[PDB]
Amino acid sequence: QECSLQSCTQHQPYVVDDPCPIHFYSKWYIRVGARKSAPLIELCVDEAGSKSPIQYIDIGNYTVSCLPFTINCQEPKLGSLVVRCSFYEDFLEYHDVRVVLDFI
Amino acid sequence: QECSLQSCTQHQPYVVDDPCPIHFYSKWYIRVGARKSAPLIELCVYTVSCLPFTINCQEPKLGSLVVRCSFYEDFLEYHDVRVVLDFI
Ligand code: NA
Ligand code: NA
Ligand code: NA
Ligand code: NA
Repeated sequence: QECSLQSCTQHQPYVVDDPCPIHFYSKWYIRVGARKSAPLIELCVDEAGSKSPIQYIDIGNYTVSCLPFTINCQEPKLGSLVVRCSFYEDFLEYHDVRVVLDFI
Repeated sequence: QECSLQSCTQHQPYVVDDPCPIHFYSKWYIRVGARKSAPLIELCVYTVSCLPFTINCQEPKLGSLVVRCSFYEDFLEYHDVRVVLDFI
């Protein structure tokens, strides 16, 4: 279980520091209620060869961009922010990192 | 800046894993709010037991569990670790 502690100014945009190896793959999620037996919601979806923030689940004014992943600095009300890291597009083997924010 | 991710069943007792290096002293706090500079309320001096430190598995409503780690007993040179809970 790994944990990335980052700092930003609450309610201003923040480009999240990618805790995954940068030349490989990552996918950003919210884990509902930070409960591992609850759903894992992808924050970004592919539309036209590009990633854009999900629109079919309402998580408010949280995700600003998916290129690169940028949030409005806040803890998401819905749950925890989790990134899944993988060397491979198939994502069959991976590890997760939870990202937590101190407000500056 | 460091956080420790741990897992427990929400609202049931959890013996917290030491987030400090072996041999280091540890003191436990609830942080008042969400800023790094915020004052801390020391525990033991939500809490199920103080030996070993055992909590009711939950995020405190005031703020995060923080552990202060210090090699020397005088706690002059220290580092704090925020404990973050995933719920099972
Ligand atoms: Na990285
Ligand atoms: Na969180
Ligand atoms: Na997969
Ligand atoms: Na630290």
